[PDB]
Amino acid sequence: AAPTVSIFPPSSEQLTSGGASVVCFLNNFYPKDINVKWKIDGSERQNGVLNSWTDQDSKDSTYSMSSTLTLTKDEYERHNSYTCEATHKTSTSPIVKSFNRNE
Amino acid sequence: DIVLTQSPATLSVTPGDDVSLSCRASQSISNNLHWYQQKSHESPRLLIKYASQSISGIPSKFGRGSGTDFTLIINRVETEDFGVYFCQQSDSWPYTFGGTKLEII
Amino acid sequence: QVQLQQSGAELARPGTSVKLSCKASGYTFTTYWIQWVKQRPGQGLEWIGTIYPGDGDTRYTQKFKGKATLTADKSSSTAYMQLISLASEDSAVYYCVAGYDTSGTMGYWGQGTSVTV
Repeated sequence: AAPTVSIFPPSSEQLTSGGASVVCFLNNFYPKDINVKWKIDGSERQNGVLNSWTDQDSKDSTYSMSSTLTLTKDEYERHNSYTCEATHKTSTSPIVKSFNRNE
Repeated sequence: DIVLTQSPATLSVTPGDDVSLSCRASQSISNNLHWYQQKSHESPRLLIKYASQSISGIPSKFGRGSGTDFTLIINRVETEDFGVYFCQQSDSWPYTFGGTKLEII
Repeated sequence: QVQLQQSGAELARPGTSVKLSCKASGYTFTTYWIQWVKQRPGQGLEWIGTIYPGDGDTRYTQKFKGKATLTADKSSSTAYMQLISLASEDSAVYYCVAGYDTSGTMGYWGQGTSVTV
């Protein structure tokens, strides 16, 4: 199954506190071998990223994974484009979910 | 002490297929071996007590072995049958375990 | 029916001590062996020891000899495990169980106590 990917910008209160966490969810994918890549302004980013895979689901026999990119507000607002990319076995084109901080 | 070698370490199964999980004992333990299933974030569950005995409402597709060679049969693997399967011995006091991971293809 | 309830302190510092408890109900507390199983997060089971509360017969594995201390109170239907000299290797989920036909097997499970050192 091709992973359903959803990227989420930092919430309002988190930006009030002084941080910014870009969250990414990749649900309903099999096999469990999956690689998640963050792209800030088109360039790969691996620092501040923590990944968490679930065990195979008890109902549809699929996997899920959460990849979270943590940054300071100063680092978050000095860049614009954020991309979450999924390399999986279902396709040679990585599944891309990208958003611009402006919109 | 008693060592339980379990094979395979991980397995991929099509739903509706027979599977066997091998549990090998370094010493003869008669039938004093017991099979358990543990799912995600959950405590293990007793499947079949002894070499071959039915427990409550566990699926009726388990239980086999004696002596030093034991096998957990599963006749029709279903979607919920994912998880870690363990065998334990109750003969010697060490009370050892093993480990196998049943995944579904 | 049989039920087992465990509490634990669930939070401790390295070098200190903790005493987990296990209350049993639904059966005669002094007719079944009660055993404890350690499970590190995501790992497999690790046998710790067993207590017979009928006359307090302890038997441990060699790995948890001085770490775990198993006791049982006849009057309160409570089995206790004491973990001392806590290190980072003790952070796991601990189960207190007893079987229903073969006293050695685990048939009915407690809710578990997750400790963090």
